[PDB]
Parts: sequence; C-alpha cells; structure tokens
Amino acid sequence: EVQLVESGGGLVKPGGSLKLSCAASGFTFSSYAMSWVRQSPEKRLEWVAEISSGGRYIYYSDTVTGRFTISRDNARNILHLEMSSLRSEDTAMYYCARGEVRQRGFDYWGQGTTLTVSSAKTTAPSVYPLAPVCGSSVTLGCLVKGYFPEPVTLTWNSGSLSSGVHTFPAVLQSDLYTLSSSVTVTSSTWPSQSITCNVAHPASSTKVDKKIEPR
Amino acid sequence: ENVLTQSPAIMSTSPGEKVTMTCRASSSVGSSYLHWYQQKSGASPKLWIYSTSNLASGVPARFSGSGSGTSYSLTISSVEAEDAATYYCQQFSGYPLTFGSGTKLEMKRADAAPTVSIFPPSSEQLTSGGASVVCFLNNFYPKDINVKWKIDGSERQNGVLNSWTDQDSKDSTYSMSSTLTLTKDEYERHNSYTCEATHKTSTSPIVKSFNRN
Amino acid sequence: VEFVLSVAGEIIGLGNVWRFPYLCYKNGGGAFLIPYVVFFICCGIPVFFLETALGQFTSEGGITCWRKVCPLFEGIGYATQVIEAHLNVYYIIILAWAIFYLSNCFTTELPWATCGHEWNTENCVEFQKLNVSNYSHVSLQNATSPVMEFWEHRVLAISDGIEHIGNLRWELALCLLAAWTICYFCIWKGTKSTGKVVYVTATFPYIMLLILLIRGVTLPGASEGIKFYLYPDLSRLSDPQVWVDAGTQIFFSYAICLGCLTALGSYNNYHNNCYRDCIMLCCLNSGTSFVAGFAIFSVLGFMAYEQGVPIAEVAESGPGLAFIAYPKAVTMMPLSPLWATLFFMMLIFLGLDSQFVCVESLVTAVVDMYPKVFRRGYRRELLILALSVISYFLGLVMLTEGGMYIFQLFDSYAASGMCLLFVAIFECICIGWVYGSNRFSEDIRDMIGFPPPSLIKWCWMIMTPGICAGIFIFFLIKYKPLKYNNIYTYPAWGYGIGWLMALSSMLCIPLWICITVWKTEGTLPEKLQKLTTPSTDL
Ligand SMILES: [Cl-]
Repeated sequence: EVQLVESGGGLVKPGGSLKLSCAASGFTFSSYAMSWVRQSPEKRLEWVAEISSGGRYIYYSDTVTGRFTISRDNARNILHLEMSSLRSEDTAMYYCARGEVRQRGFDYWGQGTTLTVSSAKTTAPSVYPLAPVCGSSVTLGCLVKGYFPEPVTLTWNSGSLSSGVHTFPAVLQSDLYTLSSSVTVTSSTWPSQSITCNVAHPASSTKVDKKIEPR
Repeated sequence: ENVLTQSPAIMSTSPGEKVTMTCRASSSVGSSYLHWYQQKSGASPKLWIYSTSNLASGVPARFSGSGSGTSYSLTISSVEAEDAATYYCQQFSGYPLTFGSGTKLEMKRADAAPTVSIFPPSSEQLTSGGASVVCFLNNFYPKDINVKWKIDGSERQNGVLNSWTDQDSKDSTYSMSSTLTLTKDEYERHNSYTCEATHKTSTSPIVKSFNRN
Repeated sequence: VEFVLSVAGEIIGLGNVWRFPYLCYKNGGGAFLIPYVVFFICCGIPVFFLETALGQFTSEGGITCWRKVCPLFEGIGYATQVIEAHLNVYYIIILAWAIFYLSNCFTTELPWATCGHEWNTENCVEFQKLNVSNYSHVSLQNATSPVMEFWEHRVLAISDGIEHIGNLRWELALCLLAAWTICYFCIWKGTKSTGKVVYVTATFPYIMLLILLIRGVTLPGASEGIKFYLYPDLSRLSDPQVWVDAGTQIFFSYAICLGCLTALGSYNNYHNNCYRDCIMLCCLNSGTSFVAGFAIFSVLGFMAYEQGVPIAEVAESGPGLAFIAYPKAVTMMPLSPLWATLFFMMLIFLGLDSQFVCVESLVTAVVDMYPKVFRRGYRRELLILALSVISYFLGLVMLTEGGMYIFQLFDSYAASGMCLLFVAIFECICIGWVYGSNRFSEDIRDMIGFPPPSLIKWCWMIMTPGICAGIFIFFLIKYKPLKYNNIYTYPAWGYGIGWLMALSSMLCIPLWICITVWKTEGTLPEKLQKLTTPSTDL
C-alpha cells in the first residue's frame, strides 16, 4: 500500500558529507510532514530532523543542528537529508518516518539505510570454509573474517537453505569485522549433499561460494 | 529536551503473564502527545500506541496504555511469541523530540543444554599466517553463559571472540560463537585446544576438546 | 474548574437571550431554524476556526493581523473596526433599557402588570382578573396585554413613524449615562479579573436561564408556542430575509467578523488547541441560544393562549421581544420583583461584559495601529473617555420617541446583513485563494499539532464563500422591504441611510484595495505579486 523506500548511505570519511534520499509513494506526499529518525548501534533511537508538509517549518535536534539540513520535493515525491562535518558519533541507520498529526505519531516508517563513519578502509571479505570433527547431527560452519563495513548478507546454498541456520552479528576490533554462521544437518544429508556457503558484500561487490570436504 | 527514561531496560516474561512497562518523563508532557512504538529484532519500528490510550492499525486489543502527566505505562494482558520486541516512548509536546532508552521484552522457558561444536581451521587458514579456531555454541538458554579457552596446561583470556545471537522466533533460544585469534607459529607450539562453558543445567561445565594431530 | 468557569463566561451573551428569539419571531417561528443550522454547519464552524487560528497565529491586534497575513486584503480589519464602532454605538442602549426596567422594578407592584397608569390606553385589559373574562370582542377592538402597552408607551414612548422624532426621554438619557459611566469604571477598575467574583457572576446567567425555562414550559398554552417555534413553513423560507438574518445571527452571536475574535486568539499562547475550543464554544453557544428560544417562545405561546389572537402577532416582533416575554414570565413567579431585579441584573452583567470586551478590543486595536502617539503621553484613558463621550452623544439619537426605528435600522444593517456577509465572503476568499489553504493548513498543523480535517478546508474554498455569495445575491435580486412591527413600510430616506451605513461598513475593503494599488504601483503583475506575499515571519 504505502512504501517508504529509502536510498543512500554507506561508508564516509570523518568530516565528510553524504546525501540520503527517501522515496515515498502510495499517498499524497505533499499533505504529510516527514522526519528522519536514526538508530545508534547501541539500539538507542533519537530524532534528527523534521520538515513540514509545505517545506518552511523545519526543526532540528540539539545534537545535529547547524550541521544537518533537510530538503524536500513535493513534485517527484522524494525526501532528502544532507549532512556536513560527520564525526564518529552520528553513525547510525537512518529511518524515514512519516508524522503529520502530532496526536498520531510516526505512523508509517521506512526500511533503513546503514551509515558508517570511520577512518578505516574498505577491505574485501575472506570467506573461510569450516570442516566438522572426525555424531548424529553433523553441523557445518562458514566464517567471514576481514571485511568492512556493515552490513553483509550471508545465507547458505545461495538462500536455498534457511531452516536450522544461525547467523551472528559482526564484532568490531582493530577496525575490522568478523562474521560467522552455522547450520544443522542430519547424518544422511552430509556429506551426501554438497553444501556451500555464499556471501554478499555490497561495499566490495564480492560474490564467492565455498564448499568444504571432511579433511 | 524532555529526557524520557524507561525501567527496566531488560525484562523477561513467560507467556500468558501480567506485564506493565513504564516511561518516566523529566518534564510534564500532554496526555495526548506521548506515543509508544515497537521495534522487532532486525526491522523498522512501527506505531503501536498513540496518545497513550489508543491502538494503531493491526495492534491486538490486549495492549493497553495508561497513565497521565509524567508517569505513563503500557499494559499487556497475555504475551505470546508474536510480540517479543523492544518498545520505545516518544513525545511531541516539547522540541527537540526524544525517545526512551528501550525495554527489551524477552522470553524464558525450560533450559536446554548447548550443542558445543569445535571447528578446527581449514588448510587455507594457515596460508595467512594466523590461527583461527572457532567453537559454536547453539540452542542454549540463558544468555548469561561464560566461555573460556583451554590451551596446553592453562586457561586462555587473550584473543577471545564473542557473538551473541538475538532472541529466536522458532524455539526461543540463543546462540554463542567464540573464535580464538592466534598466529600460525603459536599454532605449532600448542597441542591442546579445548573450549568449555558453564551452563546452568549441569554444575560441571560441558567440555569439547580437539588435537592438532 | 478554572477552564470550565472561564469558558462558560464567554458562551452566554445578549446575542443569545435577546437577539436570537427576536430574529426567530420576526422572520417566522419554525422556518428560521432551517437556515440557522445550515449556517451553523457551513459558516459558523469554518469561519470561527479561521478567525481563531489566524488570531493565535499572528498574535497581535485584529487589523495588523491582516497586514502581516495578506497586505492586499487589509480592508477586512477596518471593516471590523467600523462594525465594532456601530455595535458599541447601539449595543449599550439595551443596557440603558435594562437599567430603566431596573429603576422601575423596586416596587411591591410591578409597573407592567396592571391595567391602570398614566400611559395605559382605553383598549387595555388585565387578562388576569377573570378566567373567561370579556375578550374576543375587545380583541376585535385591538385588546392589548399590559406589558405590551407598558413597553411601547412608557419605556420608549413610540411615535407613529421615523419622521416623527419626538422629545428626548431624559430618564433614558440618565440611564444611558449610567451605563456608559459603569462601562468606563469597568474599563479602569475591573480589568483585574478572577478571584471570588468569577465563581458567582459566571454560572448565574445559566441558573437564571434554567429557572426561566423551567417556568416557561410550565405555563399553559406553551405547546402551541413550541409548535410554532419548531414546525416550519416553506413559504416563509421563500424570502431571503430569513436566510440573511440566520446567517448573520450565526456571525453575530459567535463574535464572528466583529473583530474581537482575532484579538481573543492573540491572548492565547502559540500551542493552544484551536479546534476543540472552537467546536465546543460554537456548539454551546448554539445550545444556549436554542434554550432561550424555548423560553421566550413558550412564554409568548402562553400569551397567545390567554389572548384570542394567534401566536404570529402577539408581541412586537421588533427588538424588544426579550423586553416583553421575559417581563411577562417574571410576573408569574411568586415573589415577582425579586426575580425581576435578579433577571435585569443578569442582563446588565452579560451586556456589560460584551460591551467591555468590545470597547477594549477597539481601543487596543486603535492604539496598536497608532503606537507612537497613544503610548507615550499617558492618554489611553483620555482616548477611552473621549470615545465613550462620542458614542454616548451619537447613541442618544435612538433614545427619543421615534429613535426605536433608528435602532432597528442600525441593528438590521450595521452588525448584520450585508456587512457581515461581505466581510465573511472576503475573509474566506482571502484565506482559501490568496494566502492558500494548504499554507494555512500547514500553519494550523504547526500551531495545534494536526491539520484541519479538509472539510473545513473545502468549506474555505467553495462551500462558505459560495453559500454566502448565494445568499447575498438572493437578497439583492429579490428585495423585500424592512418593516418594524412586520407592517411599517419604511420611508425611502430611511432605507437610504440604512443602506448608506451598511455600505460604509463594507466598502472599506475595495477602497483600501484601490488605495493600496495606487500608493505602491509597479504595474499589475508585480503589484499583485508584492501584495499577495505575506510580511515577516508572522
Ligand atoms: Cl446564537
């Protein structure tokens, strides 16, 4: 019905700038106000900016005022948020909320674009296959070490396997990330069926598939 | 800056049990301006309760907000597996807009032992010159589980990885992943590789050792 | 509760207890309510919400508000100034009559209750000394109730035409002087409101209206009065007088287009709720007007029952019905002079409050428009005294033997009819087309939190100006002459002066448009662009 799809976001240098885009559809965009709500990696939500339905009543929070500007375009039904002097404190995932009636709240939210500010560099992921020990439920693993930045979409057998899979959130140390995932298989399934692990890193455009033998 | 706070930040409820969250406001706020949101683990928040009394579209009637002035509450008759998420409180009275710290609605059930599985590194792992052995802890409860690495004839504290999986919607359990970061030169200087964790089902911690052989 | 007590002090007024039953009896009994509810839906709510929102948005006086909103349509504020000046000229004479009744009330036998005095004629009858009495042939010889004779032949000494202005009534002149000096005292000492004086002088009109309604429904023959009050005739809906009077009674009773509503909004803070306050104030004002309608029409239904004459012609049907039905009702109360003096004190209080807020809004607007002269030499009270003296001297022309016709003309043509219709038309056209309804809805959303529900928006665009222009054109093409006691057929120069002052109340908008175009000229498109654009941050 109503889709608040968003774009933009990625890795930027500290002190740099970025231009996020919110595309709104399925409703009259000029008759409802808009706001950008960010989510810190500590899962702390805070409001960033708000533009009115016309475009001349604009409010900002005390933490991003002056450095953040929010635009609008009622013709193409699009929304913008341009920032300057990005530090390491305003890295988050920005939502495109919709709130017009102040007694109703941000009723329709967006999808979320991940934004990362760091002095580190983009590095291609290294997918490492994992071999089991030499029981009944034989399990298989696939760890990715040395990639940047968040996120990476990881499945098993190119998304064909989604039952018994457990992924793990990335961990930050030495300005690098590490991700792993494990699946549960029966005795008859492995090594009878060739199970492979696929990766999808958008910031490095890496697509490699690894399948391991019981060495 | 109407600094909203919420207590407790973490809570756990069995299904079909009384539960009431709260959101304490620093300053006075209107009774028709405070709203309540619900954010699932890995999804965008949705409007849940607006003006602290009503319910949004699709919200079940068992949710019911209450309170006025500065003390506000969210009451649930009977929780189930379909509303295990995080809840925030907002206000539109004063600018700038503020959100709460967030109460995490968790679930508890009968404890299940972890399925400890040690994974030795592959042959290509030693090409880079390091040592990365990983142990997978899967289907265990609760999250307050400590793990240590046992090497040679002592314990290991340095180079221990940690990764807790969030609350599962299938069998309501966690998953823990730990990786030992070392070098290939140190790999050849050691022979015992054991990972163990003290679960609350058994007083003796579950052990799973391996040898480089 | 402070909120309930303060709001109830603004719902009641003379426009509900004196003017509404007058307009509901003059222009047909039941046929008046059908356009009344139509204008209540389509022009009370939208224009009331518009003026409240604009007054709270601009947060200043009611004539510079239009300067900072739309400098082209600044003449709407000056038209409201002229309407306020005319109102303050003749809104005080009702308090003069009520003081004169209060002068004669303190007697163990009321003056308007017996059939013998220096003013009673031969055709009077007691109508209470016997049940069957001797009427129905004396009624054919034009029998008259004692209150109907007392009002006409003692309160104002009516003459047989507007061209027959008699001697000035000196007792009424002293009553008007007393009313103006107590209004001036309320201006000086009495602005400090609240305390123990608001808990008594706010619920008292509602208590008195409730007890008067309770009595009036008990009077025999009130069923016919209520049936006449409610059951309508379409033939009485055919003329435009009913539509014009209903619409401008809606505009008058809500203080809409008078000029004090923009000042009332400026008193509130920027985050006050316009919509809920507007809805509840408008609905409660309509309700109390309706209740006073029950009371007066039940009483005159009893009057028509005790006479042989039908309900249609039993009172004056001029603006003295509240001074005929209410003095008749208080005669039936046990311990009648107590209820009579309490009622007339009620009328004095609720007329004085409206007169006070009207003259205060007028003086604060004229010293806001002239800031550098009346705020530096301690002459604001001197200006108030001079304005009171001027409006007393111009107000005395209606107190004569034939001045009742002048009061009727200015009541029907100054704060009523074409003046209010034209001001509301140009107000709603300005907001819905020149300033833009989307921009004003965004301003309302920034003020109160939520935009208008778009029914009020479409009312601003096409509904309210469309219906008000239709009523204006319908009045203009099917002209029906104005008659005082439903048969007078006014002289041509009386209609001339009435239309002259009605035009002078509403020609100030195109005149100001013309002089604004002439003063700053940059050819037509640049002129309209520089006049359409609002000023500063509002
Ligand atoms: Cl009314």
